[PDB]
Formats: sequence, C-alpha cells, structure tokens
Amino acid sequence: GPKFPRVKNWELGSITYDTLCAQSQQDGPCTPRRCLGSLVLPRPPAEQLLSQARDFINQYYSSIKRSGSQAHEERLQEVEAEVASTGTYHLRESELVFGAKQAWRNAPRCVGRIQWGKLQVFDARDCSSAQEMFTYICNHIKYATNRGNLRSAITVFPQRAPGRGDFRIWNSQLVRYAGYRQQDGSVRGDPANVEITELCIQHGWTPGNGRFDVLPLLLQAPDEAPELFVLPPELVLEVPLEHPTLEWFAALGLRWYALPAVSNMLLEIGGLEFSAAPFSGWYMSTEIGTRNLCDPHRYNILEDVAVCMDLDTRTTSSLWKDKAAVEINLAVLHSFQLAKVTIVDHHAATVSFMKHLDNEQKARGGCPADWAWIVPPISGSLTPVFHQEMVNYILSPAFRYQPDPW
Amino acid sequence: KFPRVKNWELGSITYDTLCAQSQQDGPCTPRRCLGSLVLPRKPAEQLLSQARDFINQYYSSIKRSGSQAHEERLQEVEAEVASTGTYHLRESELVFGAKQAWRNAPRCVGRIQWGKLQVFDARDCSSAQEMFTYICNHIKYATNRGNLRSAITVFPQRAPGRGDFRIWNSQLVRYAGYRQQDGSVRGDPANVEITELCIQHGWTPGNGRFDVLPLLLQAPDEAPELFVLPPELVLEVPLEHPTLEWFAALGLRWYALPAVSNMLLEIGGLEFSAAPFSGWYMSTEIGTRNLCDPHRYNILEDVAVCMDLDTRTTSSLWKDKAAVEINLAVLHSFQLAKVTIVDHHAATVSFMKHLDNEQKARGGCPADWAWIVPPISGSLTPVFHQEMVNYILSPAFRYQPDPW
Ligand code: HEM
Ligand code: HEM
Ligand SMILES: N#Cc1ccc(CCNCc2ccc3ccc(N)nc3c2)cc1
Ligand SMILES: N#Cc1ccc(CCNCc2ccc3ccc(N)nc3c2)cc1
Ligand SMILES: C[C@H](O)[C@H](O)[C@H]1CNc2nc(N)[nH]c(=O)c2N1
Ligand SMILES: C[C@H](O)[C@H](O)[C@H]1CNc2nc(N)[nH]c(=O)c2N1
Ligand SMILES: [Zn+2]
Repeated sequence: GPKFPRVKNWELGSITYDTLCAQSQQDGPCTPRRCLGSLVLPRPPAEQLLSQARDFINQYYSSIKRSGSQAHEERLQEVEAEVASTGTYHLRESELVFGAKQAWRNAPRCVGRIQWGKLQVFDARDCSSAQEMFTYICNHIKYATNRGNLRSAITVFPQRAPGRGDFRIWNSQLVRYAGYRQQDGSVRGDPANVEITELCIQHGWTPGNGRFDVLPLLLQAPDEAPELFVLPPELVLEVPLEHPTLEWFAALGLRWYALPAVSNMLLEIGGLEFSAAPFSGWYMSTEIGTRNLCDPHRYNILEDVAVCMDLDTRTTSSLWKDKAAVEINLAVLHSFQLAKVTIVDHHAATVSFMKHLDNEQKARGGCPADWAWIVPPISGSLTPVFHQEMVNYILSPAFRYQPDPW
Repeated sequence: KFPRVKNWELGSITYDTLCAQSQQDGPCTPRRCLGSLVLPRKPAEQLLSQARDFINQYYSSIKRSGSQAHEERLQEVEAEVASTGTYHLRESELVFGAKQAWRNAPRCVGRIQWGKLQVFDARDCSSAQEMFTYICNHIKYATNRGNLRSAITVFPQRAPGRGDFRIWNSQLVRYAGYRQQDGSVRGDPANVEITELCIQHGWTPGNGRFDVLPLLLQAPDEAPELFVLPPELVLEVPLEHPTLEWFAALGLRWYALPAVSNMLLEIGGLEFSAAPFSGWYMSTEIGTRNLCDPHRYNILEDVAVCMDLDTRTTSSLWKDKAAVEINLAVLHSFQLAKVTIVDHHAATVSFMKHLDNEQKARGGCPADWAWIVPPISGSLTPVFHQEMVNYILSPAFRYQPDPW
C-alpha cells in the first residue's frame, strides 16, 4: 500500500513503514544491482552549503515548534547573508547542542541511541591551541567518567575554516593501549594501535613495553604539527578483569578502560564540518569481551582462556571458542559491576534499542539502522534485534568517518 | 562500478567483477539499503534473452562454445519459443542449471558443496501420487541411513494458463504446530498454518511436540492431496548432552534431513515451482534458531533452569550459556547417531575456502553477510570479518507466494 519501505519484526509479526528515509539527502553505497551493506568503509560551493544550512535550520526550528515563524525566517536570512560575505556561517549554541544530539540520534550503527537525548555538549569552539585542546579533553574525561558513574558527552572544537588548518585529534580514541611490533614479527599490546603507537614514537614519546600501556595524545592545532600530551593516570579509570567463579581468571592480568571516547570522527551539521569533536558513552560488554579481547587480529586471548578452562581446542565441534567467549564476556560484566563502573550487556542493550525503534517510529516515522552493526558479535539471534528488519540510510546531522591527518 | 572487498582480519583485498553479470534488481537503491529484508517487497524476447544466456553459460561450462552443438541448440531454443512461447531444457542442461542455482544462492553457507548435487529429473510427473513417489525416493536417497547426500528433485515447469505443481509444505519434514486456544502453541509455532491446512484436508492430528506432518502435494488446477510419510523414511535424532545426563530427559529430538520444498527454481527463464532440495544441517539451525528462537520451541529458559542459572538477570549471560549447551547437545547427538552435520565453525571455515575458489573462478561470489554469519558466536567465525557483495545471478532459487 504505502510507497515506503515495509519493515517486519519476525519474532512478533509486526509491520511498520519507514517514511523518515524520504528525508535522506545523501546516497549510500547500494544500487539496484548490488548491495554493499556489509562494507565497513565504503567509498564548499556556497550553493551547496546554503541548501544544507537551510535544511538544518528548518530541522532546528521544527524541533522547537517554530517552523514558519519570524525567528525561523530571520535566522535563515542571517545564515544566508553570513555565507554571502564570509563563505561560511556559524551556529548558535543551542543549534550546536541540537545538532550534536541529532548526529548521535542519526547514527545507524549505534545500538545505544535510546540515550540520545541525554548528551552533555561541551562547547569548545573558542579553543585556539593544542595545549587548550588538552585541557578540554581532560575536563571531558573527568566529567564523562564521573568516578565510574558514566555520562555521555561530546566536546566540540572549532569547525573547518576556509584556508586554515583543521583541529585534529590524531588518536582514534582518547584512551588506547599501545601496540608494539616485536622483532619476532608478532605484536605486544593492541595490534589495532600499531600505527598510532609508532606515530607517537616518531613524535618523541618514550614508549613502554606492557600489554596495556596508555598512549599519549597527539593533538593538532591549525597549521601546526601535532604536540604530544600524556594523560595523568588517575584520570584514566581502568577495570581489572576477574571471573566470578573461575578463580584463575584474575591471574591472567587482563584489564580494560572504563571510558569509550571516540575521537577521530568528523561531526557534520548543516554543511559545517567539525574535524575534532570527541564523544564518549559507556561500553556494551561484547565490545570488550568479544571484539577487543577475542578478535584474532586483536588481543586474541580465546585460545589462552580455552586452555585454562581445559577445553578440547583441537576440534571445532567442541564449541570451545563459544565456551571461552562466554566466560570472557561474563568476566567483563562481573568486573565492571564489582568496580561500580557503568556497563551494559548485549541483551539489555538490544532490548533497549527495540524500545528506541518504537519511540522513533512514533517520533519520526522510522529509524535508520545498520542491522550488521546493531546485532551483537555473540549470541546474535538470542537478542530481539536479530529478528527486526531495518532500513539503513544517511541522515544529517551526522558523524562521518574522515581520512587520517597524516 | 567494481566493488573493493576487504577482509578485516587478514588485510586482504579482492574486486568483485562477477556482480556485473547480474540482470536482476535487488531491494536497495542509492537512497536506502534494504539488505535485512527477508522477502522481496512484491514479453517473449525477454524469455528468449534469458534462454540464450543460459545456453551460453551451459556450453561455456563444458568448454564447447561457438561449436556446432552450441549453434544448433540456440536455434532449437529460438525455434521453440517463436512457435510456442516457451521451450524445454535437456536433462544435462537442467543438471547444470540446478547446480548453478545453488552456487548462486547468496544466503547459503554450504556452497563449497555446490558441484556435488544429485539431480532427479521428475518433469515426467503427472499427479500428486507420482509426486509423492518421487519425494519418497529423494528422501531415501538423500538420507542414506545417516550419511547425508545432497539432492534436488525437479517437477514439471510452470506453463502459461495452467496451475502450478506445488508442494504446500515448506520442508518435506516439518513438526506439527497445534494452536491450543489458550494463546499457547503445542509443537513448532512456525507450522501452525500448514498444520491447520492438513487437518481441514482430513489429516488425523496428534497432540505432541514433535509430530511429523503429512505432505500436501498439488498437481495443477486440482485440490492438493494428503500423503503420510512412512515413519521409516523420516530419520530423526534424539538429543542428549554429553555430560548433562538430565538433558535427554527433556525429550528433545530433531529430524536429520533439511529438505526445502517451497522455493522456486528458475533456469533460463523457465520456472520450476516444485523442486524440493536438501543437504545436511548446520548445527546452529537446530540448536539456536529452531529450538531457542522465541517464536519457535523456545526452550532457553527451561534448559537454563536445569543448569541452575540466574534467570533473574541478563548480565549473568544465562541465555548464552544455555544456548551453547543446546548447540553442543545437537552436535553430540548427531555425531553419536552417525548422521551428517556441520558445526558453524567448520561451515564458515569451508565458506571462506569457497569464496576463494569463486574469486579465482568467476571473479567474485554473491554472499549475504547477515545470512552467512551464524546466529551465535558471530565474530568468532572468519566470515564475520569478511566483506561481501550481494546480488542476483541466474539460475537462482527464489521465493514464491503460498499456493493458498
Ligand atoms: C551511551 C552509551 C552508548 C553505548 C552503549 C553505545 C554503543 C555502541 C556500540 C556497541 C557501537 C558499535 C561500535 C563498534 O562495534 O565499533 C556504537 C556505535 C556508534 N556510536 Fe554508540 N554507544 C553509546 C553512546 C554513544 C554516543 C554518546 C555517541 C555520540 C554522541 C555515539 C555515537 C556512535 C556512532 C557515531 C557509532 C558508529 C560507529 C562507527 O561508525 O564507527 N554513541 N555504539
Ligand atoms: C550440503 C550441506 C548444506 C548446508 C550445511 C547448508 C547450509 C545452509 C544454511 C545454514 C542456510 C541458512 C538457512 C536459514 O538459516 O534459514 C542455507 C540457506 C540456503 N541454502 Fe544451503 N546448505 C547446504 C546445501 C544446500 C543445497 C543442496 C541447496 C540447494 C540445491 C542449498 C540452497 C540454499 C538456498 C537457496 C538458501 C537460501 C535460504 C532461504 O532464503 O530460504 N543449500 N544453507
Ligand atoms: N578502518 C576502520 C574502522 C575501524 C573500526 C571501526 C568501528 C569503530 N567504532 C568504534 C566506536 C564508536 C563509537 C562508540 C560509542 C559507544 C561505544 N560503546 N562504543 C563505540 C565504539 C570503523 C572503521
Ligand atoms: N516468509 C518467510 C521466510 C521464512 C524463513 C525463511 C528462511 C528459510 N530458509 C530455510 C533453509 C533453506 C535452505 C536450507 C538449505 C540447507 C540447510 N541446511 N538449511 C536450509 C534452510 C525464508 C522465508
Ligand atoms: C566485515 C564486516 O562488515 C565487519 O566486520 C563489521 C560487521 N559488524 C560490525 N558490528 C559492529 N558493532 N562493529 C563492527 O566493527 C562490525 N564490523
Ligand atoms: C531480519 C533479519 O534479516 C532476519 O532475521 C535474518 C537475519 N539473518 C539470518 N540468517 C540466517 N541464516 N537465517 C535467517 O533466518 C536469518 N534471518
Ligand atoms: Zn544494501
């Protein structure tokens, strides 16, 4: 009937339609000929900018119920005149707040979006040095960590400016363990971070040799080389991993940090580009227990734990991988709880995201969602989102990926 | 144009150029991706074009392209469509087509096996009774006392203005789902509609959780007929856990033969509306989906209580623990009963190998990531970390409306 994507939940039998997708301005990677949905990273003119700026201003006035108003039309003339003279324009404070929240809300790969309204936005568009970026970041970490009672936050630094260098945080997260390529070809620490480790070295960091060494920050102010800042340890809250009944698990000496703070994503709002705008939430347990600790190309501790558990690792059909993986996820949850550090398991998360989808069905007529990223990397069909069809598309405001500064 | 496909565990990159041979639209557009939808939303030069292409494929497959036999076959097909609006396949072509359809199936994790498929031509079938006989033979062959073998039986093609040969059942072996009026369901809830159709067509129902249904076979433009499968034809495996002696007491069992019977087989424009095929199970299908899915037998909590776990909360991963033991139970049981089965680790490991064979052979391989990654332990398998391109090649298995 409706000229919109019919969406089905196969557990409950319920149908919805997505009308929100009709608001999408940007093409994704798919075509009638092939679906490229499983690719991680698939491949201004004042006219262009203005149309984006206008669209965002309309989104904004809509959210405060003043679409059509004198303040709405005036704001548009203001933005247009601003672009007409400077090539760019600037956002008001509450516009930046609404956009930051809307970029999160629009993020198709994020299962934590039920929280999208509770996002603390720190304005740091006054920042003029790399030392200043460090203070803001430290403040963010302090506020967001909150002694283990975690709080979603983002800190926004100056936007891209015509003929001027970006503000860039070089690291992909604010907190990252070092990756040390060994002489025997192997890697000590986190293999994910070999390149950022070597970059920190080339820039004069005296490197450690642990499995869990916190990297310094490489902060870059416009038209200047990156400077190096070492985070004070007490600011970086960590959780030692023990298991609730496997007494030896604590002896493995594994740990993870409390705060997931992504720092290399571009925040786009109304055609304005914020190249440095780190944000943080809290972890879902499988991020640590499954991806970071058990990916072959990460810590890859699955065999280790499996041996300690005395499993038959010579054969797939023992499900020793599945067994070990559970106990690692359980230990992540148990330790974070014990340490009173905010964390959510993948059942509780996906349940909360089903409620999110229902909220947005009413609120906006749909929700852009990446099924491959929303389903957890363990126990997939045991969570309710596995049985939920999803429609994926790009809305703006948006968190976008951006090429590495070097 | 050509997609860059990356494996994120190994850093390896391929380029799918096989996709450029796709003549059929998928659900996606540049504006929104609809990859997660389970089903699709909804002259004679057309048929002749698909007909030539397939013939072209066939004669290339046997390295005999441009030959006299190739040229003659094209004229035969062309002459037959011109005169009758349709044509027929030679058995050898059919064998080829059916294999290519399996090979092209983007959702199938078991395609390493594609070239090894026993094809039964049943296009000379003319009644429900004959359909039944062909089905019994397929089951006997394919089951092979537990050493499962992959077979397809192909019934007569659809014809303009005539009913289709159909098997109403989705699989040749389904368990009855009896709707107890108190909301609940006894048996497999996935099979409520089909179980009702059977009773209204005169089947005497049971009152059990694992009651094998009869088949409803329909010869064209006739009411479907009811056929009970001889109990000895339906091989089944009682489930017991290797260390939890209390598991067998749950009275759990599953059948050995996964035979899908409601998909349409399309080869060279011709359509085969009844072409049940079968292989062997991947353990997670039974252990995770069929037994643990909420809208199926839904045994997770039950098992979890007998393991004395904390149902009170999610953070205890009781669901994940119970599921792992259920999957273990299934693998153990089947291996103990000497019935063919593949775990999700072995299966995805062979699929990787398959993608590689395919990359060398055709320059790509259509794969549905959401369907290739198993329902548990996703990232613990190599296919999770592999990018995939999805598209529609022909010959192809398709979905089709239920014939009622
Ligand atoms: C509040 C608790 C949160 C939870 C539990 C959560 C959970 C997750 C998880 C598990 C992922 C998958 C990422 C991966 O596997 O690499 C994700 C993705 C994402 N999250 Fe959230 N998130 C939270 C908060 C936030 C916040 C505050 C923001 C920004 C304002 C945000 C923005 C995003 C974006 C843009 C992605 C896409 C990842 C990418 O494309 O690289 N999330 N989230
Ligand atoms: C030999 C062992 C085989 C294994 C282990 C296997 C495995 C699987 C699995 C696990 C699925 C996912 C199904 C689901 O979860 O609903 C699937 C799908 C599929 N398989 Fe295979 N398969 C095998 C043989 C075959 C054969 C012989 C054929 C046909 C000739 C075939 C054709 C298909 C098709 C068309 C799908 C798509 C399912 C759908 O969308 O309904 N497979 N396979
Ligand atoms: N190249 C590359 C490449 C590598 C990893 C990713 C995924 C990184 N996502 C990390 C991420 C981002 C935001 C998050 C928000 C909350 C949370 N708990 N985890 C979060 C995790 C994408 C591209
Ligand atoms: N409507 C609907 C609808 C519901 C479920 C499915 C999935 C059916 N696929 C089952 C299936 C198909 C082929 C298989 C081949 C081998 C195997 N071991 N299992 C197999 C299982 C499709 C459409
Ligand atoms: C190849 C595949 O697209 C890739 O590994 C994806 C799959 N799903 C994911 N899902 C989440 N949440 N995070 C990820 O990094 C990925 N990676
Ligand atoms: C909506 C979602 O795509 C749907 O549940 C899919 C996901 N992946 C699947 N994968 C397999 N193998 N079988 C399935 O039925 C499904 N279901
Ligand atoms: Zn797509």
